[PDB]
Amino acid sequence: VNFPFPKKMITESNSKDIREYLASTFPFEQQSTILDQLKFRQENLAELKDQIILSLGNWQKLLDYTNKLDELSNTKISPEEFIEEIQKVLYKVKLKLYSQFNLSIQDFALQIIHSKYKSNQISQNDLLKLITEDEMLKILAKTKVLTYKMKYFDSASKMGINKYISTEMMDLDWQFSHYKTFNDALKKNKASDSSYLGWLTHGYSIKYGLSPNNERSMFFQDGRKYAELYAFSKSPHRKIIPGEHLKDLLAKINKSKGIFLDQNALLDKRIYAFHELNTLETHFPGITSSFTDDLKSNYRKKMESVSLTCQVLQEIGNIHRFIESKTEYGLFSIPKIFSIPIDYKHGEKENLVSYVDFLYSTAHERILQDNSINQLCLDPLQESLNRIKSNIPV
Amino acid sequence: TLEKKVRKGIESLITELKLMQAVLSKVSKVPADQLDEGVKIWAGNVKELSYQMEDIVDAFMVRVKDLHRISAALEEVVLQAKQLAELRQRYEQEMRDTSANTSVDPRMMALYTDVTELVGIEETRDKLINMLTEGDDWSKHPLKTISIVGFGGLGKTTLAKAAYDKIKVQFDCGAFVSVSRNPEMKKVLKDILYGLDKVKYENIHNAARDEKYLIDDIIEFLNDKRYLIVIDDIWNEKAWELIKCAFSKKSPGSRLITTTRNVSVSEACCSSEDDIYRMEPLSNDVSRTLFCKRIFSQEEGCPQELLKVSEEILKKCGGVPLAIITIASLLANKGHIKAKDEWYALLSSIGHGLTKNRSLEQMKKILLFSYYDLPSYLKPCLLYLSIFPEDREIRRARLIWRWISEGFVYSEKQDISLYELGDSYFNELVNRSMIQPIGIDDEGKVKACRVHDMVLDLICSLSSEENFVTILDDPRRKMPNSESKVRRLSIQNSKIDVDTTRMEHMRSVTVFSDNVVGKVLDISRFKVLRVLDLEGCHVSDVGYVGNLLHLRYLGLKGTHVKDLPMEIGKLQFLLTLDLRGTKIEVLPWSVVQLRRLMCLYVDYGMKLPSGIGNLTFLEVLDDLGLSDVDLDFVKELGRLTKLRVLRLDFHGFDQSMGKALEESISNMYKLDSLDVFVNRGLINCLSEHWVPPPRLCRLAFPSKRSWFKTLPSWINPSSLPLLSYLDITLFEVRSEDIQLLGTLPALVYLEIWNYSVFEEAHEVEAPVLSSGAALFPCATECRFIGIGAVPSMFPQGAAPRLKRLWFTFPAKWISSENIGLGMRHLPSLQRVVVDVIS
Ligand SMILES: Nc1ncnc2c1ncn2[C@@H]1O[C@H](COP(=O)(O)OP(=O)(O)OP(=O)(O)O)[C@@H](O)[C@H]1O
Repeated sequence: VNFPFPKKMITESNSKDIREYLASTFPFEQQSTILDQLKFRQENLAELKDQIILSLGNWQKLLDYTNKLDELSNTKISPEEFIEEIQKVLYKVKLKLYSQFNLSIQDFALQIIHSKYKSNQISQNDLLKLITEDEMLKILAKTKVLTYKMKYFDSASKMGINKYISTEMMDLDWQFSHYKTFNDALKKNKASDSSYLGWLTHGYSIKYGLSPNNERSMFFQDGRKYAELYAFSKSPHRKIIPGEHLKDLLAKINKSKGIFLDQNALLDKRIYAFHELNTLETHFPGITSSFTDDLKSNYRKKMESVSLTCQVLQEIGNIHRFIESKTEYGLFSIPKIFSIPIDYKHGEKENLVSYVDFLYSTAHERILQDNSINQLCLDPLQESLNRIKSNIPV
Repeated sequence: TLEKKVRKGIESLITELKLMQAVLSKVSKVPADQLDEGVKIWAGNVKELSYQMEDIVDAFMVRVKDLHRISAALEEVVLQAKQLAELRQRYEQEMRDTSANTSVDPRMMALYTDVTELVGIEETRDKLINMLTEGDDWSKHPLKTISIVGFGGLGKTTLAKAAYDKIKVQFDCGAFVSVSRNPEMKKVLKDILYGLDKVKYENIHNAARDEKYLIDDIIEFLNDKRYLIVIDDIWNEKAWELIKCAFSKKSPGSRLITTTRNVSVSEACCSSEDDIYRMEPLSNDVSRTLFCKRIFSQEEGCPQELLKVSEEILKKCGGVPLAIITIASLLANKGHIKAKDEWYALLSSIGHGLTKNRSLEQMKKILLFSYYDLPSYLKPCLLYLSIFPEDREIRRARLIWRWISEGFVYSEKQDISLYELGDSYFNELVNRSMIQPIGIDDEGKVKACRVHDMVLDLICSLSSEENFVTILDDPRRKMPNSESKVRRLSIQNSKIDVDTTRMEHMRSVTVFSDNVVGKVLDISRFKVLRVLDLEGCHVSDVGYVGNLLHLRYLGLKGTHVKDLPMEIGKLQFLLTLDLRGTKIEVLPWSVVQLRRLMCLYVDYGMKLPSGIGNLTFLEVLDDLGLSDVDLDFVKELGRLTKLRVLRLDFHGFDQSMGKALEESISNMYKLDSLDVFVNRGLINCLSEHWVPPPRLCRLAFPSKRSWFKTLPSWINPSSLPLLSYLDITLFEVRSEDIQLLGTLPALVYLEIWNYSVFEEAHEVEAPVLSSGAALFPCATECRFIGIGAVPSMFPQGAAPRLKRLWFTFPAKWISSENIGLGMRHLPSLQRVVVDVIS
């Protein structure tokens, strides 16, 4: 079906029409909108060993650390020692089914610290003194991308949203909501370390197949890159008169910028170039600031126009992950006690199909139009609009 | 027994070689016009024989079944040498009355050209006038020289004559005198004498006194006068010093001008870099005006359809006011012979076949002058430049390693690294004004080199008449009429004729940015191969090398190589091994078996097997990965006391074993540069009690998140006085650290990072240069990060040469009086922007 643009209007006395339902419903509690509780994880803290005991026969350390994490979950320990207790498993395990449960060991253990911080059980300065640690940055930047591909990548590919997975929009997920503190509290004090951890995170993301390619990545997986990256982050005049190993970086970034500005070429490498250049721009502002080329190519607004579609498609995929569940929510994400049955809900007819029209109207309101952009913005958005209007009744 | 006869023939063979390079060196000196055809053909054949016996001796050397093959080969080669002897001897004649007159100078009538013809010569003639006549006022300043260095025919005698014509009536004497490649000193001095007075010294060319009495005469004639002599085209400065003594008396108000094609002889004059006058190619607009002056009538917009051809061709000349004259005169026989077709034919022809034309060879002699003036052991170095494509930068390190691997560098003094010898060859090529250098790499020296376009095709032709190289280009699409005798092949964009049937003796082969490799070409069929170059390819199949024995150079930069075979130990002879940009992440154990090597451009991602100290001959190592390593292997690094340049990054051994390696470093004394990379930590490697190697120049530090506590004590003007590069970062800062650093002799490059300012709540203080006056005799590049360097460290007489400066400036000091600038310092200290902090 070739559904046209759902022309609507989100004005005063209409934002609270639906967000009020979103202010209390099961989804959107850990999310937000672009128009602008501990028992849930505790039940998984009980379900932590649903199947570990089934195949203990090698497979004993999984249950050995399982009950240890269960003990550490509910027991109250001073912050000066809780980190030492929890790091015993973190610094011990090195690395198919094994890792399928090893990640759940690491992922659930780290969620405790943020939960205690939300309850003011852990001092903020104590958290600061441990987040600056080098190894834990590598632990988190690895476990996030591993956990996402554990559950959401299986269903993302089928919908066709796999090609539009962006690393910098991962905190917006309801499950990965605790990262907001790890981001803002870290950037407020040590802002450089935020770009540092993002630079690492995209680096592991590239080589795990999130943004795969047959050619090497000349921007990541090398400490010497960050040397110049941080050198220009302080002196605002080291790029106008650059040293060597920096003309090379400019030559590899402007080439990708021209690739992005190109029209006919294959699209997957535009996707790869986008997921690189947006990361470098958001973490290292003023690194592709070609003051002459961008103005006569409308690059500054083109990047934002092609960026907004990613969040739009993420929200559409979230709605799809909600409709059929009423497991696409992901393994170890929703406990069976709080599971969602199959029955249709009356509140969906007033807050879901209407909200889709609001979302598409908000998508079709300030995005510029260009034939190159249309292949990047108009075509995928129209495909999503066609797909979203063929499944709501069923 | 049997081997004894072969080995006793080998020395006879090598003597035969030495004789043949003797005679070939003798013949190649003369230009290829005075040579008769018999001698040319004989030389052509003896060169091929030279290749054959070099092949035989190399094969015998690498091997020791084979004895009988070597025997047959040497016997037959002796047979062709013996035959060719009387083939030459059969046809000789004397012809006593063959005295053809010597050729005139090709660039003489060029001196006789119209004054109202040259364009753009202005605003350079005036500048060269007032860079020396500014002292003509108060005409009592001591005499000085101003040399002019250039290349090709960019125009040096022209401007010398121009300055030699305007400011003359204010002088008593003067002489414009030329010098050839092999001058006669008495001839030159007679030339000077006749140029001073033609009356008393009318028939001065007749008398033959001696080299000395006429020198006394010219010295006597130069009393109480200002001469202003100019001498041009002087080569091999040993000539210059003889004339120099003729100017040895005090003479206020005089001076002289010199031109030459070698900068390595101009610095022998004028005792200062301020008096050297570099000359540069003309600008695009002036070149366009000159180009349209000749061909077109008075205006250039008439075609409006070959314009793009015009600027496309004109950039090939670059700025040389010789090519833009030659092509302008060639292309218009009488008013645009035809349109856009011969222009395309000409554009295609350049690079491979443009030189062979009419009224053009009168210009190529002026360029082959430089090639002929080269000594031996340097002609192959220049002719090696034809391999690489037309417009591509060439890293000097690649050239040096290729030369050494080929075998063009050797000596018998045992005091030479055999690598700085290659650097010497490269610098000799550069100072002859015949290669353009660019950049300054991590070695502290030039990054890469570029070759002029028409010079490139000219040397291509010179290498083409023999079989020095072979090029496969689609505008050329030519193959020599003998597939057998091909040694060097430089494959390029052409991907059609990749036939490999008949090159058994294949010296070297290279591919440039082509996907045709592998799917069409086979390398394993080359029984012998000196160097292999495959950088930029997209093939990972290099596992047939075990079938090959004679490789020296092995370049695999950016090749998508996943793995390399375990059978690489068979390559006992090898000099270089570059693996940067490859997918392989662990080297095979069969590198202990290797014996000879000097450079290993490896990436820290890969794993180095234990037993590295065996490679005693190793001379430079790059980007070594030091993580999870046992202490014995760490100490193995101090075993090899020959390494010069080492690059280290690491994440996983910050223990006392760091100090174990720290003193292990001092076991070596051949160092010249070093650098250490580590992430956001205090430097737990270097102690304050550790003697450094005596020779150190660079000592960089790429990391900026890590820091030292303070300035190390072992840095002192006492030890390591050879530094020309600093690159330090540390936590704190002291106003005495700068004072200490100001005592070191050179310190050309300075870059200091203050960690606490850009990472902790600290205010940029103002360090004070307390002791001394200058502390910086020569510091062109100085960088201060997070440290306040006001312009008033000292009056202008502190840093004579300083082009660049960087420091941080608080906004609170705006109302202060410690920023008291406004004067112009001695160096070009007028281009600066300061990072200001609120
Ligand atoms: N502005 C100009 N306009 C026209 N022709 C020029 C101009 N400048 C130089 N030329 C030409 O360039 C040549 C000058 O050569 P140049 O002065 O370099 O000679 P040189 O010093 O004897 O040695 P070499 O040519 O080897 O450097 C002449 O052909 C001259 O006509």
